[PDB]
Amino acid sequence: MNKKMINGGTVNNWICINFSRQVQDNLARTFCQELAQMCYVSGMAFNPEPVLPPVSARPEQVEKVLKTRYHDATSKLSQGKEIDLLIVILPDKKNSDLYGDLKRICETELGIVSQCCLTKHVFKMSKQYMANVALKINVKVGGRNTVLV
Repeated sequence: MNKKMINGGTVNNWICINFSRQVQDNLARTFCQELAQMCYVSGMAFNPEPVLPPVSARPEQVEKVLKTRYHDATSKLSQGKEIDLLIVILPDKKNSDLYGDLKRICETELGIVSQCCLTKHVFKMSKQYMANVALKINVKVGGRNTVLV
């Protein structure tokens, strides 16, 4: 069977950064909209709109794009409010260094939860995939999912 959300986390404030040259900005927007919708119907509080529009960046510029986009989003919010989630679109082929850098920067420098999604899955946007990503986001932000065993 499928896991379900018992307790849904809250994603009030989120942003997206794209690192794939196969993905145009409006596709990143659509993907995030569909993901937000799936998180919501699965049981989360999830803002349908991001703090800032999605941006595309070169993998080489990972530290600069992350820090700049984080500062711009948190400055826009003010009030000591935090970014609850960064959605990252990754290229299909060797994301190794990029992925490691992303997680290091988000975990240890920015202190933000990130969820990475591969390009091929972004194009397909299958219900199964979106539901699976939603379950992952939920537990990362402090929600609770069922177990099957």
